Amino acid sequence: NTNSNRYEGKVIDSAPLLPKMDFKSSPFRMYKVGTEFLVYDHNQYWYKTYIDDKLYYMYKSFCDVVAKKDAKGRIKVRIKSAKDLRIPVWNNIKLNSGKIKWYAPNVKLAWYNYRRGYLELWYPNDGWYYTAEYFLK
Repeated sequence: NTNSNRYEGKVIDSAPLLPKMDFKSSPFRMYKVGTEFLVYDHNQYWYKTYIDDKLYYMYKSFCDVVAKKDAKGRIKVRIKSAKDLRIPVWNNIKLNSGKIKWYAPNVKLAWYNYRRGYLELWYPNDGWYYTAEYFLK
């Protein structure tokens, strides 16, 4: 009777390098806390960088600015440490805006993976909340 789709884990200590400005996309890489890399300023929320002549995006609130821009305009950023990193959990399956619960890494959570493309977290007072499949392990 054991629920094979029910999992018990914790919040990851990495930030996704997404191919699009969408958390529901498959990340190209997962950047551990404290990882340093160069990005450009794309818009209000997202950074951008080029790998193999391909554009990947990174959420700004996951990074720390540690240096001034270079001659190319690249910002040397660093993924926030586990003390400061905050991982989102949306109230909608679209994983965009709405209500968001922000979790620090290593915080224990129980979710459900029913192949919907996202994780499902039940809250006794708030109902169903969702996050990305890579955010909880």
